[PDB]
Amino acid sequence: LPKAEAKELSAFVQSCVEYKTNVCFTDVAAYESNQKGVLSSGLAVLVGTHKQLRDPAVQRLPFYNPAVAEAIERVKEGGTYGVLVEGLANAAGSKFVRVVVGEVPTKASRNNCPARPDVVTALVTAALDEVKEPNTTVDVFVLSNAVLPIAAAVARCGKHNFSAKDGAAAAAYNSGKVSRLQVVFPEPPAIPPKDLEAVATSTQLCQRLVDAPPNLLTTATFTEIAQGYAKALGFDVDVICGDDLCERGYGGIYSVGKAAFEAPRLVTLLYTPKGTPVKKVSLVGKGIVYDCGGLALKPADYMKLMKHDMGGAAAVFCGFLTAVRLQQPVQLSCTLCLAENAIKSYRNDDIIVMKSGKTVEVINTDAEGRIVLGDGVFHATNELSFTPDVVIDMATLTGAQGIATGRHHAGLYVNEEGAEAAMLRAGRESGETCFPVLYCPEYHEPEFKSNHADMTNLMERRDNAGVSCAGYFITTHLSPKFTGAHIHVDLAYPVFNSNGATGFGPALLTEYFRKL
Amino acid sequence: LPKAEAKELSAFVQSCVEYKTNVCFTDVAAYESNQKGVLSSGLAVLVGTHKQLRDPAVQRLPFYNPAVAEAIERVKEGGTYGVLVEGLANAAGSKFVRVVVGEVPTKASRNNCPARPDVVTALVTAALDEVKEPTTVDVFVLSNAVLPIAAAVARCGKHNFSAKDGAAAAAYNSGKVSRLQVVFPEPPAIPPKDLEAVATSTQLCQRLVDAPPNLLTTATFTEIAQGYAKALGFDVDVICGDDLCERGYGGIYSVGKAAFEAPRLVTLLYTPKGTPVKKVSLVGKGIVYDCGGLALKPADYMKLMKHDMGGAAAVFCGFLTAVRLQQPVQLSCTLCLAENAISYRNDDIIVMKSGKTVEVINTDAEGRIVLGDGVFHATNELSFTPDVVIDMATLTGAQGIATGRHHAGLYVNEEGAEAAMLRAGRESGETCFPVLYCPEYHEPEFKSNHADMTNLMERRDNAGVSCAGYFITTHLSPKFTGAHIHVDLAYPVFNSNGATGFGPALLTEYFRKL
Amino acid sequence: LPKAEAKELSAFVQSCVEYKTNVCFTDVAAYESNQKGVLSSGLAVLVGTHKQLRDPAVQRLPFYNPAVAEAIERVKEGGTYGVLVEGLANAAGSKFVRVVVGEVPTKASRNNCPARPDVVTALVTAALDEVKEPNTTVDVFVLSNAVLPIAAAVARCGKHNFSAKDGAAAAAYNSGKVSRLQVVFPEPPAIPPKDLEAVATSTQLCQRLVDAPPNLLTTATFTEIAQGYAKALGFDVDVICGDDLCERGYGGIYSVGKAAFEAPRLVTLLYTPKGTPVKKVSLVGKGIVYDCGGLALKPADYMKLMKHDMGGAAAVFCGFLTAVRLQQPVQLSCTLCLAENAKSYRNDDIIVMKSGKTVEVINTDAEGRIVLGDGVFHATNELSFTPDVVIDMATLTGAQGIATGRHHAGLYVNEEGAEAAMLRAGRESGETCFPVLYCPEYHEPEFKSNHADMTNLMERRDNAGVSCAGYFITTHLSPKFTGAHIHVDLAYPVFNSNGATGFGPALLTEYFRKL
Amino acid sequence: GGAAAVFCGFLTAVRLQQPVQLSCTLCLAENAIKSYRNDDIIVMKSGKTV
Ligand SMILES: [Mn+2]
Ligand SMILES: [Mn+2]
Ligand SMILES: [Mn+2]
Ligand SMILES: [Mn+2]
Ligand SMILES: [Mn+2]
Ligand code: NA
Ligand code: NA
Repeated sequence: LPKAEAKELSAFVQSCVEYKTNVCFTDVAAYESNQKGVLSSGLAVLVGTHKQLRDPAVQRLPFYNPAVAEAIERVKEGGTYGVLVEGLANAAGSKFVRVVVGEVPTKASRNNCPARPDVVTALVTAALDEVKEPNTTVDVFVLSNAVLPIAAAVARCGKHNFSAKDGAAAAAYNSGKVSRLQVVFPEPPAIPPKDLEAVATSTQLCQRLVDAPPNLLTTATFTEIAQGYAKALGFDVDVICGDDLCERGYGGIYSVGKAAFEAPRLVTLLYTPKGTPVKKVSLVGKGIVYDCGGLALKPADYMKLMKHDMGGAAAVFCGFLTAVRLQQPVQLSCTLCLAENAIKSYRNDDIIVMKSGKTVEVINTDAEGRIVLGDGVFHATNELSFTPDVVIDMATLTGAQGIATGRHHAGLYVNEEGAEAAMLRAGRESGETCFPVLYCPEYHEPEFKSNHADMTNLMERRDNAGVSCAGYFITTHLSPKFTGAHIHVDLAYPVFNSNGATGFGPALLTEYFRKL
Repeated sequence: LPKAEAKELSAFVQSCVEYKTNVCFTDVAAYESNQKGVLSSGLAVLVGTHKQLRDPAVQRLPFYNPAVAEAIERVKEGGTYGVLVEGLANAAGSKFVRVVVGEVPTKASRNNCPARPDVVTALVTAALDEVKEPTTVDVFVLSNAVLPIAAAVARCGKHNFSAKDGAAAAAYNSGKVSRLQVVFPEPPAIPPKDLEAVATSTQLCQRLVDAPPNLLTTATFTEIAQGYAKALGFDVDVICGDDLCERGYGGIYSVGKAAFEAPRLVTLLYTPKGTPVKKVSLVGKGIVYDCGGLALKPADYMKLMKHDMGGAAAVFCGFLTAVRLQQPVQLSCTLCLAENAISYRNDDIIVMKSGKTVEVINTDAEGRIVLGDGVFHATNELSFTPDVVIDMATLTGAQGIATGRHHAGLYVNEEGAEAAMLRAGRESGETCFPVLYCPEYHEPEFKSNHADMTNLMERRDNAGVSCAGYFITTHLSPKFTGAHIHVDLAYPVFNSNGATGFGPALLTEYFRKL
Repeated sequence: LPKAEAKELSAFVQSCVEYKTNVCFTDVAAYESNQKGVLSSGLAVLVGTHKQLRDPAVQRLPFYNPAVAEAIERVKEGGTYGVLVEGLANAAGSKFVRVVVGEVPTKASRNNCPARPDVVTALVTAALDEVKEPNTTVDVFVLSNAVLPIAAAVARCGKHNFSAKDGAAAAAYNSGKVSRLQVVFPEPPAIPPKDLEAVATSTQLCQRLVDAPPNLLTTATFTEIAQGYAKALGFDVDVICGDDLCERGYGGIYSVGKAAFEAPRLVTLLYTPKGTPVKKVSLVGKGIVYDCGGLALKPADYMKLMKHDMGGAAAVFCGFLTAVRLQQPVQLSCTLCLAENAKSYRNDDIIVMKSGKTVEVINTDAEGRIVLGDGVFHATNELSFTPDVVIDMATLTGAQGIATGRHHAGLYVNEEGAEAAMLRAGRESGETCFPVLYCPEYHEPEFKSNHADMTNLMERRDNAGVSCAGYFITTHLSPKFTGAHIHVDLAYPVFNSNGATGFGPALLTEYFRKL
Repeated sequence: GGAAAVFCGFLTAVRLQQPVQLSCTLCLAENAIKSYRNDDIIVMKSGKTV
């Protein structure tokens, strides 16, 4: 590459490797003792349910006055209402302090998170529009004690840490428009503040990785980022790259990424805790650049979904980091299936020899993301120093996921009922919600029928459980060594919203591991 | 209107009202006692799993010989293998007796019926190709799952509805359909007469859905409903034409006001003897020439339009089975019947019976509009208030993408009622799978500038099956606070050979466990 | 026609005929002397530019305090910033009064209104979201003196008077969510408050007509509404209806509307002022129900645009009403081309237009310009006078949005003088326009037909789409007519995300004022 | 085009008095008014169903 590009990519790698969260955590009493009632800046936020906002505990808060009381009355459900308070002592020394009240709904269905962190994100995002200075800290008083989903929700909200606006490209694409946020819980949090910072950091790193454009986050830079963390946090990293993938039988990931300027890479990270592990889990993530397609939606729609194609790789990677930082008692592998699908007719009707030994007929070159997951899955369940009890693969795979489970619920295709319930619980507890997709291999297998290969890479009929079939394809490349629960997570839509990446995935994994 | 057309419709109405099944049920012991070794015809079918076929009880069957044993060893999983038995005694007097062996798979997921009735149907269909004189064919099933097998055999082979080879003159009744005698290993847990009733309702549903829209119209459906009401002795209420407008049913009225035949809200009522175990209301979509959406291409919806009566046919035949078996459930069945015929009505704001207003941003999606009126009717205008409201419809193309060709999508507000219906699907073979229930996220998709709601979700890729179901739930009566079960059966209602008769058996099995 | 629908339609007709604006107008000095520092309710709005908000006069306003001064400092350009004032006197008896400051940008191009009423509407729309009770009066303090565009802008904003939400259907689709608005100018207004009320009423009446669905605003009901205003305001009405259109030679409008349940109608309204008219002007409006189509956009796009296809007829109708109410010195006719169109049917038909020229119908979707052909000939050949200017307004093409955008109506006009006049009317009224290419030499060949005088649609869509649609209409002008013809394509400016904008009437009003 | 060609060919045979016994059947109908009559089964004059 040119010297200017190489310098830029190195700077971007460093910004991801050294990324630290803007969010910190505390509780009302500690805040009272540490900050002596003085607000951090000229902006404060109060978020809670209709009931919680009227609790007497609110009246004892430092910023409370009759004006704030009226704001609580005038605010709409799922909306904000801002009021000024003159002569309220703050660190910035502002003559006024803006207090914004946000009402969270209590309505929540049996498939959602009761604390409704989706609305908490929206409320705080709206409130941060009234931020004055870029160097200030905003106190976010939350009236809920669900520390994990709120930690993720606040990490998710506001201006994104990734930005190319207003000369931020000269500062390694670190946004200067992000405000520091201090979340203040009522009670001391059940999960320690430092652990919550780690969760918040992973949500925002995941967001950065998915927001980053494909000319910054490439197969090479992602690999370098993974290697950077391995050195810093002290975990093992293994990289099977380029022609070595072909030599060693990884025909799927090789075939998909062989046309690119940068070689395809199967990067596997290993974490083994001190003492006896509670479970042995393997993570596999789809991280294919310029790769998004299918038959369920129009071609123009898949170009919009291509924007967030690293969502799977980012989710498993950041979930892995949190496990290492929290020192969770789980033996963990994380395999990043990284390739750049460069240069429609090319590779069409190719027959590839997968690492599993099974042959795949490429009937559609747009659907070359489940192929790399096939190699990733076999590698995890066959080629590692341990055999996992559970395999979790995450990928922004199908447009059918949106039609099936929607914008907020990732699709779960899983072989065992118990594993499904566990992950569903983790979604409701974390706020990164999921919903099951049809598991029935008898009806999925015939859709991949091939005249000359063992299978095709795409279902014949699009209207026959679209999410499920993509999941099934991946399961056919599981190793016979594996006898445990396979969880396929299709997160094509939950990985983003109108403002960009959401950092969906890592907190779901963190909560899943806590209950193992 | 013409005499020739009017006479044809009357003959078709009689064929559906007087429909009798071609299937009967018995067991191996009762079979040997009544027939004493003589087979009913020159064709016999043996269907079972790999283990079941090698059971010692198989070699003690009338038709068994060394050739049949070789069939059991040569047959492939999910395939058939035929052999002749020379000089075998049979009532038809055939020189040979063809024995077709079919192997059923044992593999079945936690969302599928363990007996795999889908393959049973496929096996028996392939075996009936070698029929000589379309004669009663003996089908020996090695499974004891009587209810799903009853439905499985009822839907297999040649369909009773036909317009081939001069069948139009004989009220579209097929002469190619062979009689079938299913022989279970042991005496069935459900009476043979009850199994026959389930088979009949499956085939009547098949007949109604197979029937083209120029035979099964809004008028002929109601006449068929009135026929069974007179025969079986149950009440029937019909709100027809402009009476729907005056009485506030703007949804179903607006949809069918353009048609030659008027729209009809046909409510049937069945109350059993004594205390009913539950009060259940059925609501079915029966709109003629009405199929559309945004998830699939326009050409795809034209193919799905052929089976638009599936929702109405499913609830109607399930109601009939409950009356014939005398199931202890207070039952109502509202048929939302209309013909969407003749840009028209685009951006119309109609006042629904619930009082809520609907902006028609898409005229193709008007199936959920009539269901809204039917749902409010069942939950507000009946003499009783139901505990469970079940609506069934061939509603969305998104259903196929979500749950597939074999599983009806379930959008239901209570977890208990969902698990019940899912169990009913696995027990009966007419399988289902749940679709996301989350009204918080479905409501914003129907936002409207001038009306209370639109009739179609703004974004196509945000739980399409769920949203279409949510719309219907907004028109539930405030009086109702029980379980609502929306069943999207757009795809399971048909296959390559036509209608499946999906729905009735699922309801029956659901009613049996209440 | 069932009795339920008949009663519904009659109730809707009355609601349009008897419509009264929620807005009234006054000024600071008059407001003080009549209300004495007691606000009308618990919400007040302050809308002005950065400079205007920092004018010394702002400190002297009744609601001003250091919290409001801070709101002026923190608010963003084009945004709002709300603050509570405790114990401020107000007639609603609210313990706190909410003051919402909104900043209007000064940036305005040579083709836009300097007052930026587009933002004013948005600011006041945002401010009204924080309303507690709907049955109150909100004081709206504007720091601008451009009274006409502000009047139209404020009439435009907030909840629409038409609604079918929450039982509004039982009250003739009159919204119960609309708040009364008292606009308070700095100086006494150059245009009388009652005249501004009339302009506001027309904007909102136009909004109601376009918002109204096609099952309520039909060809019969619009006609009944026009008749109702004729009786009340005292102007003449002529209605050529049904088979009479065919017999009298109006083959265009007849062919388009003959298939429908309700018959097509050519409604013409005449207004003659007292004394010498400054100009004789004829208005023509497209009001075709279920009719929207073309080749420039996808079929799905035209279905969305179809919701506002009464915008042309509504614009001219309400522009006519304002002329009658303000008694503007302009002899005025207003021809409403009304019909219901309800793809293969009538394709390749050759219809004999009222002008005598034959039209081949190559595309059945584009028959809005056909009804305008008859309307334009009627106005220029069949009336008791001969107009000096002919103005036709229609939501005609999707190309209009591609050409001139969502905020500027496309102008196709033969004389540069009448073009410049209408452009000035747009910039002054705020209902902006922009010229589309006038060049008949290059538009004529696109309508070449084998057997008719012309086709109804251009052969090549990428050859000035807005212009060619306008050219088609000019071919059916009477040979008697030798004046200026102004074709206004307002396909997009007639609506926004919230619904109808009521675009059109205020442009006509301001156009007449400078004749 | 089809009905016109057959009709005008007939007229030429009648005017020229060509030595061919000729019948001319014009299948005339106005197709109004896409979903309408979709999946209908019709009994043709031949007795076969379509
Ligand atoms: Mn969203
Ligand atoms: Mn969004
Ligand atoms: Mn199938
Ligand atoms: Mn099939
Ligand atoms: Mn806009
Ligand atoms: Na300050
Ligand atoms: Na009761």
